[PDB]
Amino acid sequence: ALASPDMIRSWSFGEVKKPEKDYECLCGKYKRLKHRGVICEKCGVEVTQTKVRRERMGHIELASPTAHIWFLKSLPSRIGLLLDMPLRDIERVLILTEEQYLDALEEFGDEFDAKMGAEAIQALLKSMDLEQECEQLREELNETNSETKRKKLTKRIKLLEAFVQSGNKPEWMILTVLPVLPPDLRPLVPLDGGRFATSDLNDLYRRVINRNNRLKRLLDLAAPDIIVRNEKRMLQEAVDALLDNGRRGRAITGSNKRPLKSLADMIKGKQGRFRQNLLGKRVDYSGRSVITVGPYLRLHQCGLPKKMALELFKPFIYGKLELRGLATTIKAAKKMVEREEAVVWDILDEVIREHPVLLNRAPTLHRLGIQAFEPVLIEGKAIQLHPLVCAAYNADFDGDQMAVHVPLTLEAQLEARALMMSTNNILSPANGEPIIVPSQDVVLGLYYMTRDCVNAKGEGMVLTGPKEAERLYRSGLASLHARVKVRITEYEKDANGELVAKTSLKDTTVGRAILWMIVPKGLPYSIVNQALGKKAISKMLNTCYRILGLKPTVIFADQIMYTGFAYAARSGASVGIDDMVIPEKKHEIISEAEAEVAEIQEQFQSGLVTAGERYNKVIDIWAAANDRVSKAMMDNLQTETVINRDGQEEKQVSFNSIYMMADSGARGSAAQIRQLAGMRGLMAKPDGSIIETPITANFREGLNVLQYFISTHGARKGLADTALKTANSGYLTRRLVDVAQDLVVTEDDCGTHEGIMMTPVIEGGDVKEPLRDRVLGRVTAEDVLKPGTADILVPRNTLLHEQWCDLLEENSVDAVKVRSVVSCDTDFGVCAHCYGRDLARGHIINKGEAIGVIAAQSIGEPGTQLTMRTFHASRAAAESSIQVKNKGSIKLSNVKSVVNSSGKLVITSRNTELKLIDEFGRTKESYKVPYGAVLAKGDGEQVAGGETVANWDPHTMPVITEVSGFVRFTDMIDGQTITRQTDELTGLSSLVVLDSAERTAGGKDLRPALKIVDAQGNDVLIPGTDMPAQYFLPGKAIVQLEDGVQISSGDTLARIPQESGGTKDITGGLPRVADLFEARRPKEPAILAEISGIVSFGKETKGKRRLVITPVDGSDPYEEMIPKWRQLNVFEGERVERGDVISDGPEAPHDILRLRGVHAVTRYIVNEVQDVYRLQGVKINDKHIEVIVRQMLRKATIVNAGSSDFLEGEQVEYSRVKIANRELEANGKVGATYSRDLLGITKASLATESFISAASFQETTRVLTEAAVAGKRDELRGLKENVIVGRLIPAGTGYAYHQDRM
Amino acid sequence: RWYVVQAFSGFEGRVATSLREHIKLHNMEDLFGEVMVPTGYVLVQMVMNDASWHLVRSVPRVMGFIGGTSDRPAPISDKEVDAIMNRLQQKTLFEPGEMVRVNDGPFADFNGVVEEVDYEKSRLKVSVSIFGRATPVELDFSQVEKA
Amino acid sequence: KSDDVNGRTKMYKNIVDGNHQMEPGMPESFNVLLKEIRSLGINIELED
Repeated sequence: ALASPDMIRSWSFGEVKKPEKDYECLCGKYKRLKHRGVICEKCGVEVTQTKVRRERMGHIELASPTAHIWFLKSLPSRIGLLLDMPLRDIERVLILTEEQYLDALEEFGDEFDAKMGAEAIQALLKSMDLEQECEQLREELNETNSETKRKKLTKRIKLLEAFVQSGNKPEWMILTVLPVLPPDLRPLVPLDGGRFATSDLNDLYRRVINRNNRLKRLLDLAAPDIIVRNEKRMLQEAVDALLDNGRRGRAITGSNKRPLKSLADMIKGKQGRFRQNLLGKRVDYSGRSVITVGPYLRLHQCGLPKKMALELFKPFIYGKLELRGLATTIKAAKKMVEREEAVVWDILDEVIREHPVLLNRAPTLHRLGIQAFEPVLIEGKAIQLHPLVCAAYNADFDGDQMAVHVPLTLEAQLEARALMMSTNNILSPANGEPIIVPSQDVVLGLYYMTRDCVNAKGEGMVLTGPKEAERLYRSGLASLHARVKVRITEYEKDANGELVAKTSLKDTTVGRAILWMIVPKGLPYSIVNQALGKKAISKMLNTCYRILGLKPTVIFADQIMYTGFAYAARSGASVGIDDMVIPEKKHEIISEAEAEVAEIQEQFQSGLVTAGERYNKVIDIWAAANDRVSKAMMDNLQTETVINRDGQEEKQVSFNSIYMMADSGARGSAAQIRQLAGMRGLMAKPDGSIIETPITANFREGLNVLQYFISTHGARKGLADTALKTANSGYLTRRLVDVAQDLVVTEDDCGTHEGIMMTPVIEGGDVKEPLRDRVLGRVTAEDVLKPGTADILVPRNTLLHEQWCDLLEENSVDAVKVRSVVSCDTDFGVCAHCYGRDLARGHIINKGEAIGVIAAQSIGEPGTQLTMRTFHASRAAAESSIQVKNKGSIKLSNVKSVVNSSGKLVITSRNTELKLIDEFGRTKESYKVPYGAVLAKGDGEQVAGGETVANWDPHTMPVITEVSGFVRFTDMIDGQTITRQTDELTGLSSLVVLDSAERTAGGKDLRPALKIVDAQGNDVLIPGTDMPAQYFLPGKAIVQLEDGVQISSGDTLARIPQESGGTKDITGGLPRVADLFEARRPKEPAILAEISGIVSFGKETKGKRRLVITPVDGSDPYEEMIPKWRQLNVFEGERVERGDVISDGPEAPHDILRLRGVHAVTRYIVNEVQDVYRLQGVKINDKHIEVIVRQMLRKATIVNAGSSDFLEGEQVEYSRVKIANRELEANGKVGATYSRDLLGITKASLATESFISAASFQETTRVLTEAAVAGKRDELRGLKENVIVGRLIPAGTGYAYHQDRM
Repeated sequence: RWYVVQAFSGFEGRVATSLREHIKLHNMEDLFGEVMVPTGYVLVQMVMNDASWHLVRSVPRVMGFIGGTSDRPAPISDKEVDAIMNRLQQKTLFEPGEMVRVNDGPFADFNGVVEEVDYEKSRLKVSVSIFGRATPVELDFSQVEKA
Repeated sequence: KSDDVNGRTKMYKNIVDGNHQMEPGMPESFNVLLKEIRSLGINIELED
């Protein structure tokens, strides 16, 4: 509710007419806690106090008029709605332009009189009501009939559906009493430490006091309306600065306070009241700390400092010293603490093992921030830790602050060492891959030992097992070697049951063989050490953690660090000048690049190429050599050894300095290394385009003055790139989590057995995405493989084992049924079997768990990965003609076939896809088909590797006959429709059919049509349907052949030219993904088919948006609106089905959803969203992207009439439950469907069922006032409201309690 | 520039608007830009002139201007820098009716006339000017200076 | 242990010995949400 004179007066303790301790008396003789229950003589005062000051609003302040602001000035009005007013008048008194009103007033004479001040809002509500609008507002409408008759009847039902929550009087809008904050919440910010200069919160509230007296005294002393109404303006000037500071000019202009500081700026200074309220901040037993390294320590440990540990963990330290009997009491210990002691240390060695440490960075976004560690004793200031976990947070130790949290009590101590630690969390929540993956000194060391080494001292002396590591450590024999055979005692758990399998002699290298005894039983061993660990070190730990479990796999990973670092030092490589070798032929490929360009640069000066392409040809010719110099680098580097191995003259892999940084995979890449080495990277102009010429020299060599300018032009961009992205990601991290917020696992399982099919994308050429990564941890509903038997089960799991079952055997089955977050029965929260199972320790964690936060955070940090995409010909040969690289056989889906004149197969239909199938069964290459396609080999016929399948002229989009006959030019008159146009060099008098716009005002109904007719007289019919073989020619159509020519079943009739051609737009990383999150419509949006049936063409090109078609045969002949600008992709005389691409352009979410269905658009989001990050190199899994969408798809326009409000706005959680309850108990008909209202990140998250929460995230200028205005009562059980008011969130263990409580 | 208009608590705000009330009666343009109501002290933006001073003298009498002198606000150096300049000028010769400049105690940064000259007690009852009035207090031959 | 001073001080009682178990009530900082809106000229009082 809101506040009017009486109800504010209940907060108001006895007027403040002017702005000008605990348990003691005034004069100060009854000081301290003495006597107490006694009154003092001088003052008449008690000693006995209490603690209320904050609760009590001291001020009253009765203005002779009023004001407010929320209700005077805000973008959705209230005073403007309750009166029927604009804000502009409620602004200036107490839609067109200002000069338009003054001129409109000048024209409409007098009239006028004049309005009034604030009383002309106050007195208005003295004959204004709520429960009484409902018999009045639509009687005006009832006069000009009808419709509204029912709108009252619905709103009458709406009121009769109460009376629990109601709408309250509009008198509460306006303040005869102006309320003020309590004493404690407004203190003086001290300048020196005792002078107490003017506060940031009282100067304006001195004004509220200043305002009341000036009027109350000049009404007594009599003053004119020139001195009275201006005081009412000046009553509004600060009382309208006091509660809001926005949209106007007021108060002091930058002296002590920079802005103004209102209650609006205290609730909305920047982005709500998180900081003080939600966030709480600061906290007892808190610390900030810097950086070290830590090798001697464990990964399940925490190398704390000396001094800070004693300062924080105080209460237990003494709690020991007091009760046991070390210190006498709490107190003889203080003197011992003040001076620092040796004994204290010894006592506190005990607690460190019993009480952990929770540590984080200054920025954290993932579930990889708050990872916690067991403390261990150290005598060094800077905090030592693990080296693995640093990759999880993502810090390169060069100034990264590590904050500390508190592990107190017993109940809170459970959740540390049980949920989120290093001792606990290993495998990825987001990905299926490991996060515990090393970088730099770890990775390297292992390869640095595990290598096909050149000769070494040894040749080949055979060894048993325990003797190995040592002989190669001992003397002469190095550690690397290559080639030594071993009795490796391996174990393989075959046919389910512990360590089976026996010993073997297998070939490896030797650093390899040193390691292969540490071996605790499991893995492939020696098979895997062979080749390299390039990305396989991570993938090995994968296969550790996938095969073995939790107990053994800790032992494997540990050493990869400790020993992998020990392996890095023992090699003892170098960073030298001669370590790296540039190709000796510099003046060759560069001068070739110079001459090839100088050949074109002579074509500039003379004249052979065109000025625009001249840049492109020079660039392409320079850029041809840039790859050549880089390749000349990469070849004269990597495969250059030349060494004699006993029998002499042998080539090897060169293992020098930076190769074994790169091959191994420390960090970064090869394009980085090339810079140091050969060619400098080309940086563009500030606009975006590139100059003719490049750089020609090397970072290693001596260089030039003006070569560094262009690199700084771009370096400045790259620095702002790295810096400003922290903001946008920081928004995008929040935004996603601020849409999810409260959407979480509850309950058991999904009842319904329906879902979305899983395929690969199969993008253009080679396999960009396989089937294997997709199915990982996704439950089966029914799922029938083979030709009708069993295979897959009704509820069973698709973890890790059954995958290789379904992926090595039965490879032919590509499509399999899979569940989803949307596809469930229970709607509040979501059902467990639907999602998927992506986690750390054991697969499927417990019931009642966050999910929505997993995705939104696991998309949070890769919001830093994307870089807005950094500044990223039409040849009729390789693209128009489809080519196949590998051996196999073609298979098609949804196609109609016809035989040509010569003996070929021709494509007519539209929705067509190629799908190659080889020896195994899976799909490899598959190109999307454009219009008109002669094929060389049909379905069933075999195709070898390196073959041209279909060939076309891309300049033309051909029209082909189905049945043989003769061409009959029907309704073809020369002048109105066709003019005879002779070609340039050949002179083919081609009959050019012109556009509809060029045709006469009368000649509009005449349509160009060629009738296929046989010799016998009667018209040719199509072999199938009722319609005859007749075609229509579009505008701008170059028809070659004239009247009376024999044409068989399959020839080129007319040449439809190209449609725009070469629309190279480029899609963005961060900005498009942000535009996709918010879900924006396309800049050039395409038209799409509404309903199933035959499309036509209709109406004339006159005045408006030309061509108005009725299409869709039978019922539903809706007349559509076309804009002109586009080329008609869809031919009119066609069965253009539900969801067909009518014109050239991008995909609009509103027409993909509202016309198609469930399965379609989710993919068009997910696939394209799966594209954007995956194009650069991010694993955006199927389960977690959909979490975005599966939450968005909720709001709906109501369809049928009943207890629901006809066609208003309702959620999924209301809709489905309402439909369901109506079926077989309550009421059949009222069972209303709901048509979807599907939005982006901003507009959907606006709808909160919570009125605590809404009034924090959104513009609190509006929403705290909104939750108040609408009289909305919370009563929610979600994650939003509980963080705020100090209530319990259902989260992890919380769920177990919330299952028993609510 | 900023001049501190001293006003009386309770009607201190009344003076700040009584500025803006009387501003419109004597009106032209300029002079008063932004009237601040900070609160006995009302800070008022003004460039020095004869106008608006006559207005204050037409409607008193509680308080006037603040700074160094009432005619022309608002300097910052009072009398200690004057007590440094008196050292170059220099007497212990004090009599009834001579100006006897104080610079010690709470009567520092202030001047006065000696009322009583005691030679036996070694004191000078120097009358310091405070609140548009006088304050007679005994201050040593050193606690003061001859003007 | 942040928004409540007295919530810390009744927990200073509970931690040292090793008795444990939690009781908050109202979280103090959010009364400033309520109060600043109360002074805005809107009504907020804990009813029901």
